[PDB]
Amino acid sequence: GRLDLPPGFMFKVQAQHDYTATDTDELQLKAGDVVLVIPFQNPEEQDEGWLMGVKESDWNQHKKLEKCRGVFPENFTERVP
Amino acid sequence: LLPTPPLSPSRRSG
Repeated sequence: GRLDLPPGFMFKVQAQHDYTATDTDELQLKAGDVVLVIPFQNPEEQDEGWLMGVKESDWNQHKKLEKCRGVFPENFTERVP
Repeated sequence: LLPTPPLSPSRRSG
């Protein structure tokens, strides 16, 4: 995996459903997935009901997180303390 | 029973 953590990061979340997202900057979630809430490049980009988060696997790709970034429905996931 | 949200736009991060 990576070595350093993502800056701005907030916390980790867990999906509760399987939502296949196929976009140029989407975030695929699978019922029981792990995602990290990170601060997007702007609130104007943030979608209504969806926020900018990264999957655990993407974390390992922190090297290219800029290309691992995506959007996911928060109302479809769960926050992890 | 989490209700699935509506289709979101192409959120191109940069």
